[PDB]
Amino acid sequence: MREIVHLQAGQCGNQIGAKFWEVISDEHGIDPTGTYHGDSDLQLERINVYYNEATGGKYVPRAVLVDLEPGTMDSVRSGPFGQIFRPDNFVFGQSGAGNNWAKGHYTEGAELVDSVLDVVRKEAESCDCLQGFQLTHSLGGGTGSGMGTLLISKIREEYPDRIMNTFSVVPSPKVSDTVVEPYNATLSVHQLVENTDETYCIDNEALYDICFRTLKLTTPTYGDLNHLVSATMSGVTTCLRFPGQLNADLRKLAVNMVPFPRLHFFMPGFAPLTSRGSQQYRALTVPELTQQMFDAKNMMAACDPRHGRYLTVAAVFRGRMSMKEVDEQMLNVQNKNSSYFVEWIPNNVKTAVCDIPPRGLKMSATFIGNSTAIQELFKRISEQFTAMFRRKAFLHWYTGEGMDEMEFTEAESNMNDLVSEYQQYQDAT
Amino acid sequence: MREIVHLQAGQCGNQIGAKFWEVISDEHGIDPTGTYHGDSDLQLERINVYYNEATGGKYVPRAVLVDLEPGTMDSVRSGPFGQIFRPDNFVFGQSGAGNNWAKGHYTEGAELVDSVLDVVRKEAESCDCLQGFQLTHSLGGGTGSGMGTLLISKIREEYPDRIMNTFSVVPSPKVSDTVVEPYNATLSVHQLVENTDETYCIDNEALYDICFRTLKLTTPTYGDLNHLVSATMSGVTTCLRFPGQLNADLRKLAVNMVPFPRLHFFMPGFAPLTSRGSQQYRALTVPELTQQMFDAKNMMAACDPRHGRYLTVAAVFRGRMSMKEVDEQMLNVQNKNSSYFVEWIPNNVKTAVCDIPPRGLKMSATFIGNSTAIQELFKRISEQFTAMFRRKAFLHWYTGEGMDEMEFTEAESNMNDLVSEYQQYQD
Amino acid sequence: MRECISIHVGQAGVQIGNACWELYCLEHGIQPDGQMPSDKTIGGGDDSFNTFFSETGAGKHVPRAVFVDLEPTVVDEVRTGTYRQLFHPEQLITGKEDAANNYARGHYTIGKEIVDLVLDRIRKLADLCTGLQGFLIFHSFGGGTGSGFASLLMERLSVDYGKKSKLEFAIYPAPQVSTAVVEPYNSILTTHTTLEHSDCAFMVDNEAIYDICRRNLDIERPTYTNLNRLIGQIVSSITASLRFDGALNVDLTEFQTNLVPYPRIHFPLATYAPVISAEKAYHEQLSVAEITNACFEPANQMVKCDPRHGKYMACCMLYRGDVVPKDVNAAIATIKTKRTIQFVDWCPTGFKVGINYQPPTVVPGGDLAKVQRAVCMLSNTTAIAEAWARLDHKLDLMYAKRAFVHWYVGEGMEEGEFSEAREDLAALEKDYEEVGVDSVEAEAE
Amino acid sequence: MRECISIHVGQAGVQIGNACWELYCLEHGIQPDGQMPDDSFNTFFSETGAGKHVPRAVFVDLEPTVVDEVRTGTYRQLFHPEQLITGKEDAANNYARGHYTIGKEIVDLVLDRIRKLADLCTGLQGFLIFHSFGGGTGSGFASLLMERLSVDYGKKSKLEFAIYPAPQVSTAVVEPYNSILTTHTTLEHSDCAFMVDNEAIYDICRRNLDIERPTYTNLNRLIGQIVSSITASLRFDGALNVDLTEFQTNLVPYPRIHFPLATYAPVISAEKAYHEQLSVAEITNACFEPANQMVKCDPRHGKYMACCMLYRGDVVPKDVNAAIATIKTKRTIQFVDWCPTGFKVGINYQPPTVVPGGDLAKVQRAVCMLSNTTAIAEAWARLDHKLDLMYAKRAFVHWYVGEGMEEGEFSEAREDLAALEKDYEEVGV
Amino acid sequence: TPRCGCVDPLPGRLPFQGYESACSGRHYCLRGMDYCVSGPP
Amino acid sequence: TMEKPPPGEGVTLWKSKM
Amino acid sequence: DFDNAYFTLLGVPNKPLQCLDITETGQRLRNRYHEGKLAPIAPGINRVDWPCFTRAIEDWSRFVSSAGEFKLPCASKKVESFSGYAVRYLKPFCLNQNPSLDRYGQKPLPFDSLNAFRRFGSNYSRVNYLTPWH
Ligand SMILES: Nc1nc2c(ncn2[C@@H]2O[C@H](COP(=O)(O)OP(=O)(O)OP(=O)(O)O)[C@@H](O)[C@H]2O)c(=O)[nH]1
Ligand SMILES: Nc1nc2c(ncn2[C@@H]2O[C@H](COP(=O)(O)OP(=O)(O)OP(=O)(O)O)[C@@H](O)[C@H]2O)c(=O)[nH]1
Ligand SMILES: Nc1nc2c(ncn2[C@@H]2O[C@H](COP(=O)(O)OP(=O)(O)O)[C@@H](O)[C@H]2O)c(=O)[nH]1
Ligand SMILES: Nc1nc2c(ncn2[C@@H]2O[C@H](COP(=O)(O)OP(=O)(O)O)[C@@H](O)[C@H]2O)c(=O)[nH]1
Ligand SMILES: [Mg+2]
Ligand SMILES: [Mg+2]
Repeated sequence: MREIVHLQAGQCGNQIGAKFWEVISDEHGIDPTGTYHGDSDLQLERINVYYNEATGGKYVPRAVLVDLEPGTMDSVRSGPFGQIFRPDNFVFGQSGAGNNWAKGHYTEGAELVDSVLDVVRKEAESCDCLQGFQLTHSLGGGTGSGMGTLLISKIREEYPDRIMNTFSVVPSPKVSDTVVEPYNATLSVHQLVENTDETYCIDNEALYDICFRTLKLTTPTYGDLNHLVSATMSGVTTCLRFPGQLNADLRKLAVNMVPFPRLHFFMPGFAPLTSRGSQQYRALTVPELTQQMFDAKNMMAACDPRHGRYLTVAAVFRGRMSMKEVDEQMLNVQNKNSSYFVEWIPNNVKTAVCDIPPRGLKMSATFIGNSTAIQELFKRISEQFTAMFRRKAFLHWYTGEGMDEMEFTEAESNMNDLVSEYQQYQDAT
Repeated sequence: MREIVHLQAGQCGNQIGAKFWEVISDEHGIDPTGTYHGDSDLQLERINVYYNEATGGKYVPRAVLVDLEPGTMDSVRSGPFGQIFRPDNFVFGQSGAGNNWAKGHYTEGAELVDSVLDVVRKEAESCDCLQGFQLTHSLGGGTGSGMGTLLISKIREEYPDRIMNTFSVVPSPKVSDTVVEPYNATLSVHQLVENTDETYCIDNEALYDICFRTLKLTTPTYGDLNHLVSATMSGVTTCLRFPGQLNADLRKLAVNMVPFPRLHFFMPGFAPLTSRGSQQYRALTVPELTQQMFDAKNMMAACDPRHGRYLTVAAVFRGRMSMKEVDEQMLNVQNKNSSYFVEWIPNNVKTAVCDIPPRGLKMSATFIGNSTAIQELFKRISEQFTAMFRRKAFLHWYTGEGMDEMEFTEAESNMNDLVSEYQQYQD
Repeated sequence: MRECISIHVGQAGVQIGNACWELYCLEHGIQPDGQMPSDKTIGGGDDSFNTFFSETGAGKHVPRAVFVDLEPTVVDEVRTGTYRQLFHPEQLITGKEDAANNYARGHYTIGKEIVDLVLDRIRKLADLCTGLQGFLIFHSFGGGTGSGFASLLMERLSVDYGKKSKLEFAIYPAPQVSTAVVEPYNSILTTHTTLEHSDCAFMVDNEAIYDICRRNLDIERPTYTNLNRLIGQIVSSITASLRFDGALNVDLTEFQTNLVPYPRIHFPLATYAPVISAEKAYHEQLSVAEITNACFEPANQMVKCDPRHGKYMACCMLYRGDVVPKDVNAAIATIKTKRTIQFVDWCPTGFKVGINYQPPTVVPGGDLAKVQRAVCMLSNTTAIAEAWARLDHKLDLMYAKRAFVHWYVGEGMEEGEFSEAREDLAALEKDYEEVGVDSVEAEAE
Repeated sequence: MRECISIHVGQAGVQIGNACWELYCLEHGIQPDGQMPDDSFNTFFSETGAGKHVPRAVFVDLEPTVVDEVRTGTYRQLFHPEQLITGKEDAANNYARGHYTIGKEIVDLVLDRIRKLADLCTGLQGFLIFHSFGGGTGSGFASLLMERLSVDYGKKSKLEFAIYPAPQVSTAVVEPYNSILTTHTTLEHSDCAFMVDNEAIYDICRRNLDIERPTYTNLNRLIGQIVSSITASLRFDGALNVDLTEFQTNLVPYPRIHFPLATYAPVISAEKAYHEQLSVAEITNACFEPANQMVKCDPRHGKYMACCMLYRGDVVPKDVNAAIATIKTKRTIQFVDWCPTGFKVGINYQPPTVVPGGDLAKVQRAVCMLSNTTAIAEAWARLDHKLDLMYAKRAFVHWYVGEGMEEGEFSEAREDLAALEKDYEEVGV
Repeated sequence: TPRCGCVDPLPGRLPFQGYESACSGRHYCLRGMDYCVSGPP
Repeated sequence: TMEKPPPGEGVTLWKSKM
Repeated sequence: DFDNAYFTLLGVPNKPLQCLDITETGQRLRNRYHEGKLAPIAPGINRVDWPCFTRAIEDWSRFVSSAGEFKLPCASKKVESFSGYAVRYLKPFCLNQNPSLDRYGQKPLPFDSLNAFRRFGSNYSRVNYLTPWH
């Protein structure tokens, strides 16, 4: 058994993880009371990956819920799927971070890490063979950014050999929600390159772009974006839960994708996305799935890969299919636009196949791709940071907590080193 | 067979022993009249550990009830289970000690220690084989902290080679109940160090934390706290009265958990404590009992194990379990937390497993832990004592009964020496 | 004519006997009342029960056992259990207070007042026997009455009954798993009795039977009962030649003749060959070569030692069931070829075989499958020293700062017992390595 | 007394051995539950005195998802419950993992079960190891398993059926490292190594068989038929019997050169076999056709140095001689100068059995051709190019050094394969 | 039908011509002043 | 050891030109 | 599996010997209970709780194991089927136990309210800079 301990963090983390646990309980046939009612026997033998064993045949999710205010905790607890979670796993505080990275990381958030650590060690020592962890948060907040990073940099040195995934939501360039968010984004990106193994960059307006042109969704609330994130959140760990012709866990997608220990930022994607009006006017085949995966309008980060070079491309397929019209199509896409793949790796493609599709879909596929076009997100976050820091716009909300003012300078320096390192590995012959 | 003469002195001792005898009578199947209305044969096979065979086909407890003022005996006699105790065992005076150690040890306890020793000499010599004595009292009060230690000092002369236990309620860190409590605590620890084979220290806000966080009790009375202390009190002797795969009496735990003759201050615990709404979210299973056994939010003393090194740990289990799971859990907990156990003892866990669980429970366990983190409680009491004694704060209420100040000096010297000797095994 | 008196001391001895005597009452046609409904036996000669059972004046069978314990919480289970009428009421001795994991108490204080009654019962049991082969003592090392009172019992038995043979099936402290803290003291102090007043001492690790039960059988989370069934099967296999008919019968004296090279070396190793569940016996057969090769594996051993690092000095193979001597000869000729099983130089043969025609008997609700064949290797190896090496370290660690000695010296024991017992175990270590060195030259250049 | 222990390591090994043992059970009298509904089964199956036949195989894999399907489905009754060895985690596409860190604590159980299988063996001819180069446990644990099998048993012949990485298609990125590092160890601990390629079987299934869209099962059935033809002469009588030790004397000229090919000649569908005569002259020409080989290397670029032909069915030696002469007289096929004979023949009377639901036809003629050429050197040259292209910037070495391995291993294996690479040039000239 | 029937071992064997001994299979046929002893082929 | 195989018996490390 | 019309003897169906699969005991997540059923009464032994186990069930379990699993011999067959009288006692208003009870209880509280009596997990303490408890 290879079980994942799920770590929600903040408002973004909780709103994503509620929907994620909904789709996981949908796939395994778990009712909100916590029992099993699936129509097949293939949904139970690998339920220990996400579900712990309680009394009476009750399956409790492997989640700890972290927040710095009780506003979102009480909402997710009173939701339709809020009664599966363990009552003790709700750990929250009284005073919030207030969209401050420093409050979430140093002063207010440091009060709470010693209880989330208690719940995490409570939950990880019950594991027989623990595979790794999983964190959901946002980089533009105060307790998703600060407290989440403190959790990342505090559970890594206790368990120094596991696989750590973060489904971070980095700030959008165009649409904005928080004035002070370049500070939090820079100060969390500087720390996200030392204590992570896989990081999935997701932009809100990229999901809006998907909903507005691919899905043709007209009034997409946050639930639809949560489903878009969570479908590929469950499309990566799918080979542990179901058999397949070619299995790949998190680590098999880690060794095969990151070439160097400081290049672990990918752009996710989901293949069979169509409107409700185009439900029946589509043949769900592999040439219709890989063509949409590599389309520039499909990635959930607002960085066009045509501006860069694909370092490595991973693809996890779901549903009953063979292995000719997978590999021939991936060869064709490697040979057609060969200018976008690095020449110093001859085969840039990793492929896994599972034969248990999501319900209501014949076939599905999840894209994970490491590209050096991610430098245009970092450099533009840095430009908006340095348009703010040189006039000391909001530094008194950060300096007044004991944080030394040099920390912004070294965070900016490390961000620039990341951008330059991505730049050298692009034109390298 | 193996007989325990239960003694209790003071309001704390009486109000804990009331719930203790209620729990024992529920477990052995004794109705409030005194007879047997149980439904098993194992409940009568070793009933003479706590009870006496008498007229009526009924069993009376071996309880010696001692107080300097009968104010709180009125409440236990009016309770549901107040008619079982023999009227001759109630020993009482006319005036209370007033939270004074000197009145409970020299002036008012001296006139009452004759009748109590007569009662315990009768109850101890109506035994085929007396195992040892049992005292419940408090270290903050006046008749508990004086009268109980006078009883121990008078009983250990008559019965030296026997086992004495003390389930004392030791003073609480944050909020006290008696102003002059550090004086009583120091003067009673000075006697319990040289006088007691096994001491159990129970803090009141440790139990408040248990009832508020673990059990989620909004309105807990003192009945729940006494219920918890009674539950960990009956679990120590549960192998004397019921069979099992591996049995351990009081003497086996005395041999295993006491390395040197001055380290016998243990931290009790009770394993299957679960809130009402969290009952169906967790299972009763040996790892999920031994995890809560070693948790810092389950100790009944207000000092976590992380402050020091675990010296020896007991674990008395009840129920239908496998021995391999138990003996692999106690090895795993020693292997993981290798820095908090003493390296010079290869095995720091003594394990016993009983047969019959408590009513309504699958499994139960009773943590008994000898740790070097209890020395920080004695340091706290000692420094509060020095703050009080530097300016002779309440000392005229003690010298007025004819006490010398060298008693206070020597009672703090013994505490300081025990603190320094517990610190010897920290490395 | 071939009697054997079993002595069960301590909690471990009594609970081992509670399975051993159920096995004995099932191998012969004995109901728990004590009746023999049919006098004819399917493999014996109408007196095969005389090794363990004796007749009374009312057509009843009574075991030749004495159950001793210093506390009655486990003997009263025998007095109230299913076999309450099988045992003589006097045959189950009990005490008042146990030794409470103290060797000193059971050896000097509590054991002195009960040893006379136990010796009286042993004398009255051995009065009836006219062909007493020897004794079988069942105790454990990590206890007060299994280690202290058993020592006093053996000390008096040796001076009372002379050079009569005796065997102990002791329980040894495991390397990692323990149920007591003061256990190494008791396990060290009892080495002198099992070295001096013994003829063939058996050491059994609870942990090794835990790996055998979890791996070979499909039983996860076993208890002490599943552990005791295997020990019962082993003691049944070591005595099956004194009861039943076979091709090559071997008594308990040929045992010590072909197994014990020197009087201070009497610590062989036990393993039972076809310990499989009924699930896994459906696929594989149980040929003699299969259950001879499986006996030599380190995982199948019943202590936590590795026999590859040591060298065998002697070996005794006891066969049961569908066994013809041709198959035993073929299996032995097979296992002499391989490099792994390396024998000592002064034992060119190094094998003693014994064949009985009775398959082992299963118990209701048992763990082991019903089989056609069974082997019980009983061999001494120099690889048994790695248990004494693990025990000496724990005793030295405890005694170096004089931890628990106050519970011992004040109970009548002179404190110099620990140093002398440690020196005895060191001398044993040196003696066991002296008989393993090859008497050859280490080539040249 | 002619027994052959099979070892299947990895997902490729298990998914090949499933089809292999289905064919083995159909070919003999063995029911799927191990019963009987005449001593040919003793090579592959063992005997119990109750009517139960147990296979002489071990299914070893580190991930549990592949072997758990075997002990659940149809043939769950046939195998011993212990013979399916399973770990907790996998090697995660890392030779270093499965060779130094995870494969070390599993190899004792596999060695013990191999010893217990060999205790049932009195006439042990040799071993059959199935694995793949591109994986982690198929490259790391297979190398360690053979590496300690050589010290366990000595000069006993161990035959390899390895899935070589394809030139054009690939399922991984890090596979040149594994394929470099395992051939440094499968040189001194492998008497023979029959190589297969996935895309060549894809082209064979597309063209010769009617099956477009072929899964991995159709790939494994052909390997099962070939490996039945390899050991067919042990179990059934023939005009000219061949042994396992009769292969390497006539197929392996030098101990460095033990990488021959395999070719099943009458690969044909049921509809197409109804129109085609499949005589000896028509199917001997299909063996030497470069489009019908199962490795993507063209023998026209190289020269044959040996040829082993094993026929099945009602083949007279008349047509065998008269067709080998026809193969000789045409000059598209050429031989080396230092072999003037270049042929080894074998004839078994027993025709190849048909699996129901498979895409093969009922045939009275079949020949499995084994031949090593100098045209396999281009595969080593291409894999060499990929390694020294990826090893220049040290593209994935941190995933190997941290799991129990050095820097100099790649270098010394690489110059070892330089010696292997141009050891072929001194032979073909 | 799946359940055919448990036949008792008594009938359907005895009315033959000869003795058909059990320990050593021998078939004694005794006509009038003639004998032909057979055995297992 | 230099660049091409010199006279003298030794291992032919062909990439190192040694 | 103990129900078969063709193996009815004296009015009770029995399970034949040819229908027993040897792999069923190593199937933890195939033969398992999903939901079960609650009762709106006090705990105890009663007539409406289905898997209610008295002291007469363990004696029956020990008896059946010592009775050789209730063999049924036949003519020209030593053992043919398994008697259905040994599995009768494992064969069967009431509410569901799995619906959560925490939804009708008090709300979860923040961590500092829970730390009202003894303080756990404070950054300015000794134990925060020591090795934690695993
Ligand atoms: N294999 C096995 N070992 C047992 C069993 N019962 C007890 N033991 C072992 O015996 C030790 C317990 O101490 P004992 O020697 O039995 O105690 P005792 O003989 O009753 O001596 P006292 O307790 O002092 O009266 C443990 O370490 C166990 O390993 C049993 O039923 N089976
Ligand atoms: N011919 C054939 N090849 C297969 C089959 N299954 C997997 N493969 C090959 O296996 C490769 C994938 O790696 P695996 O062999 O599955 O890896 P593994 O042996 O499971 O070891 P890990 O990498 O640690 O999981 C692919 O490149 C395929 O070429 C199969 O059924 N038939
Ligand atoms: N993309 C996406 N963003 C969300 C969601 N919920 C909140 N956010 C974003 O989170 C950012 C601020 O995060 P915030 O709520 O302050 O995190 P906090 O520190 O935990 O409070 C805003 O830019 C929101 O757009 C969601 O469901 N999807
Ligand atoms: N924890 C706990 N403490 C008690 C209880 N009853 C009394 N006490 C303690 O008793 C002390 C007060 O002194 P008390 O025993 O009543 O005076 P005395 O009767 O003259 O000895 C305080 O320290 C209280 O903590 C009880 O039921 N539980
Ligand atoms: Mg005992
Ligand atoms: Mg794999």
